[PDB]
Amino acid sequence: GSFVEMVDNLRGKSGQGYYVEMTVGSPPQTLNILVDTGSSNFAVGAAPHPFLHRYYQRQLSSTYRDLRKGVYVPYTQGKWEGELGTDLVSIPHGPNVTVRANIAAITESDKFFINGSNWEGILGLAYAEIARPDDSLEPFFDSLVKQTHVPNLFSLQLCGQSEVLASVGGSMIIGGIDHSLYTGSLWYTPIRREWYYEVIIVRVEINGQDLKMDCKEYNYDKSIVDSGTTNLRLPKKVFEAAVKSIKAASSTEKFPDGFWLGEQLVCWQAGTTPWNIFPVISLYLMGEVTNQSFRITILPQQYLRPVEDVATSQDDCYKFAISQSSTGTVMGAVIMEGFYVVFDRARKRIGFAVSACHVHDEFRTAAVEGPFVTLDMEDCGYNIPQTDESRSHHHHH
Ligand SMILES: CC1(C)Cc2ccccc2C(N[C@@H](Cc2ccccc2)C(=O)O)=N1
Ligand SMILES: [Zn+2]
Ligand SMILES: [Zn+2]
Ligand SMILES: [Zn+2]
Repeated sequence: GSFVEMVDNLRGKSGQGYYVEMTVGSPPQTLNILVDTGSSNFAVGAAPHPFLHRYYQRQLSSTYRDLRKGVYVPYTQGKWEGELGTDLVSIPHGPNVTVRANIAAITESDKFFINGSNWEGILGLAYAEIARPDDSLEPFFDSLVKQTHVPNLFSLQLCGQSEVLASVGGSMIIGGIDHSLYTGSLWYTPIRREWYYEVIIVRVEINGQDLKMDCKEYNYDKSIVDSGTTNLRLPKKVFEAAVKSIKAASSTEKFPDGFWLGEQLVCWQAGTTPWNIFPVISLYLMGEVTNQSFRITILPQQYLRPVEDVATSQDDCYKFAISQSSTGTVMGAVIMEGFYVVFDRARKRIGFAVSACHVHDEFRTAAVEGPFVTLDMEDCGYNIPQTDESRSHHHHH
């Protein structure tokens, strides 16, 4: 598993994430596993489901050990639940190691496995703090690093039919950075706290124009990098200011309200989409150096996502892939697809460079540029109100 063996090891469907092959058990059971930087459990379908045709069969694994502990994970509209255990785990197209990891065998779920996704489980790559049922279930990547010599880093290159969804590809390089996957400078922003991959946005511009908000609004109540989310999601106030600005720029076109809520497509005749009327968006991330930031600039082709339907086929049609949040900013596939993203856990930082699989615009380029210096930079981080539950739990580690 040299970095050439890991290049191109991701597949997916537009809008249903990216997955990597993993094996579980002995003899090895091969499954397609969602790459999820927004969660911290390794959980696999482990019983029949109408939208799965394989699943982890614990009883066929001579190396499985039951942990005799359930786990139940609610989502906004779905859930998964299941039984904890440990087993041997390998990534066939990753580092040439086998590790004993925790595995949540999903016994029941609701609105979790979707018709046609092709993944059978999820690999939560974020930190122990957000693992369920608690921060004592070691996440996979922590086990990998503790048990082998793989460096404490991984990087993701997420690269951007008349009925069915577009096929996508990408690379997850485990333990390193492959310089063939990016061009230009690699810029790093600090990991603020090690729970989500949390970062701090200091400034936001839409077509070069500053939104002029209190910068804490940008990170209210956090900002995170999440391969498990499709859209760029923005806190309410920031989302309203952004929509106002993109509307202004594109006001040659009056779209319905449902378009701006992502609930309706807008279409132009084939090949005619006026890309020039939709503005670029720049997020400026706090730099490694005090008073410095750098920006990542996304093109309209990243945040307006094509969708082919049956009646709409003389036409190119698009969904607005920026949406309102009440749980802070989420830099999802919409942001990550422009970029090679380095999750440098050893150095508590995340790097961005322009990806080699570039998203194309006629006259503009998605970009990563810096530094930009601020006289008296000042703190853009939000401090989430400390609940009595968080406050009482003891962490004897
Ligand atoms: C799967 C995951 C990580 C967690 C989840 C759980 C339940 C419903 C939707 C989602 C969800 N929604 C994503 C969309 C998506 C991404 C990757 C695969 C499938 C859908 C989102 O809400 O942006 N993401
Ligand atoms: Zn394979
Ligand atoms: Zn105690
Ligand atoms: Zn703890």
